[PDB]
Amino acid sequence: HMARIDARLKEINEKKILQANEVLEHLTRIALGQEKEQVLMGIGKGAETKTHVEVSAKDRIKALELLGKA
Amino acid sequence: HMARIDARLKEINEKKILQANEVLEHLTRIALGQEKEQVLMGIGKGAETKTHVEVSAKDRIKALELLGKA
Amino acid sequence: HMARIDARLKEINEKKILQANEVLEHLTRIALGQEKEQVLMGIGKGAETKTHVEVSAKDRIKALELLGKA
Amino acid sequence: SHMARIDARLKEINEKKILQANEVLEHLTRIALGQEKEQVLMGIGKGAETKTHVEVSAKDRIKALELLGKA
Amino acid sequence: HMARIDARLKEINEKKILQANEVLEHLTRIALGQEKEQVLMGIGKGAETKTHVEVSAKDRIKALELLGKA
Amino acid sequence: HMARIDARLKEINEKKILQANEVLEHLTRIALGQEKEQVLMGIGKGAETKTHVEVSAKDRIKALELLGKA
Amino acid sequence: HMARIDARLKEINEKKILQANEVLEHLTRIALGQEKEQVLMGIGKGAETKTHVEVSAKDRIKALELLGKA
Amino acid sequence: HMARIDARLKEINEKKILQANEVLEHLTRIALGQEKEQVLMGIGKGAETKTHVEVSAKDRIKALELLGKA
Amino acid sequence: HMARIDARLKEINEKKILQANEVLEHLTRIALGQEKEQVLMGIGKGAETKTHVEVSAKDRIKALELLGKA
Amino acid sequence: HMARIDARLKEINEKKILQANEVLEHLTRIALGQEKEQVLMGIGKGAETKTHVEVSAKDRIKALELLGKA
Repeated sequence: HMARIDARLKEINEKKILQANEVLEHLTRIALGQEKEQVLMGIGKGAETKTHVEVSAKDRIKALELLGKA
Repeated sequence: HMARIDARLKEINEKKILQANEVLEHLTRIALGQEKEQVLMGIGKGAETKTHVEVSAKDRIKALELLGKA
Repeated sequence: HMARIDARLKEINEKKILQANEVLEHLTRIALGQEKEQVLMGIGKGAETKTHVEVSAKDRIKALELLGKA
Repeated sequence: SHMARIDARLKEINEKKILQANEVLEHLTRIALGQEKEQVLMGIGKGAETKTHVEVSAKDRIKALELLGKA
Repeated sequence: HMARIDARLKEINEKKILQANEVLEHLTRIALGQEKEQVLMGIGKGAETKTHVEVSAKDRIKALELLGKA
Repeated sequence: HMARIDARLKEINEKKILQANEVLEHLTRIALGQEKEQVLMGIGKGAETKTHVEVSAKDRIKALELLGKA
Repeated sequence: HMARIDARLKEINEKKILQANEVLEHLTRIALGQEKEQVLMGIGKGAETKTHVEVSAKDRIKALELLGKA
Repeated sequence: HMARIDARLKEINEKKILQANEVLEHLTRIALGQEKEQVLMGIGKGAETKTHVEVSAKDRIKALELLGKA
Repeated sequence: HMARIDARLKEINEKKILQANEVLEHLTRIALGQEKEQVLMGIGKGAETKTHVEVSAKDRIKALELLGKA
Repeated sequence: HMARIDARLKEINEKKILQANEVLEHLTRIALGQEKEQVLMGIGKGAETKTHVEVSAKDRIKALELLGKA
């Protein structure tokens, strides 16, 4: 199991650590279909380019499962 | 073991956190075949375009499993 | 584990949440071979089109496993 | 993390069909005995494909057998 | 876990339900290398045909593992 | 877990069921590199033919793991 | 289970060992969409080049899951 | 779990069953990089031939893990 | 579970065995994005060459998970 | 679980069985980036050749995990 760090210590950490409520906010954005991911897309003859697509249903369902357990 | 956050705290959170009942609404839309996902589709010679398809049966069945356990 | 929501609360929810019996009806349709999924099919030279095919045996067997446990 | 169990009397009077335990095992048995088919895409040349039916694979028959062996 | 149904009830069922001994007979045929599966085989230029091949080693070893546990 | 059947009942079964010792004999043949599996091999331009190859190391190691636990 | 080393011993170690709070800072950067990974991208006719793409949604969701458990 | 058969019965079995110590000898040969597996190798234009390659690092590491647990 | 060898015996072993703290140092290098792996990269028409790429995000996240657990 | 064989019996075995300390030495070589594996590399038009590449990061991380648990 992951080491649990006091939420007061996460808050005063100079570099950002997400709190429990912020984890759920980010999972919520994914679950609501508001996020994108960068993937490689073919443009002809083996060549590819970077593009952004909506987060897949399998990843939204994983986010929903985690939200349902929280 | 996701941290469990009080539903009253989710409600007063400035940014949206999905509540338990809203998780089940979203899983229900998926299970009923009402949702789409964005995928890459070939259009010739290796080139692809973004398009929307129905959520696959494997993902609907995962939604149904989660609804059956809730 | 998924939060369990009272079936009375699912019923009065404004937006649809599937009840336990409705989960089993949808799994049953899959298991009986009555459902389809949308997939990409090649039509020549890398081009593809959307089409509907029967739900695969692996997904029917997963539906049957869930019905056997419910 | 277990499926809600519904009384078999309630399944029977449900308006829409819910498979009973014995009917689940009948459908797994058909698969296990090699009597079922699935629809797949088959190449017909140069990237073109067509829909066709093939026998259920051995991996899926073995999964049906495993489930029948546990029931 | 799968519901267990009385073997007397399986026997009187009009449609065939495999009994525990019959499951082990079918696994045994697979394990002994007596079974085939239908697969798609290339015949040139992306065209395919249906053919029968022996059940793979990975599937025989799964059958053997199950027989070893039964 | 798989239902474990009395070795006297396996013996009286009309059709053959592998006994515990016969399972370990077949696993041993695989582990010792004595078995083959049928696979599809390319012969040019997308065409394929059936041929026999030695059982892979991953499958031999699985056989060895099972023998080590028996 | 991984051997647990005293955080005082990690601190005086000559070579860097990440402390608990630093693990969470790195997971947070991933979860917030601030990190990249190096992958191979096609540039034509089977040739490829190295490029940087955003960390995928599946890996962000794993970082979020771990942060939710810490 | 696999049925455990008396090592005296393995020994008097007409056909060979590997004993515990022989399982570890075979795993050891794999771990030490002394074994090969047969694979299909391309020789041009989709044609392939059978050849032998060293057992992969993933399979050696699995052998090492099993030896470490025995 | 892996056989546990006394850390004093690991230290006097003629050939190197990594101690717990050294395992964590190496996981840390990975997690901090300091390591590379050798992969095959296409250079045209099916030919490939060996090159070094950064360790992927999935492997960094595994390192971070292990560090977070101990 | 693998049968546990007395280290005194491994030592007097005529054929080599790796002892616990020798398992850890081999895992250590892998973890330190000192080992190679044989793979197939394309040389043009579908033809391939055998070559040696560094063990991948995923396999190093598995070796490090195992060393961390020993």
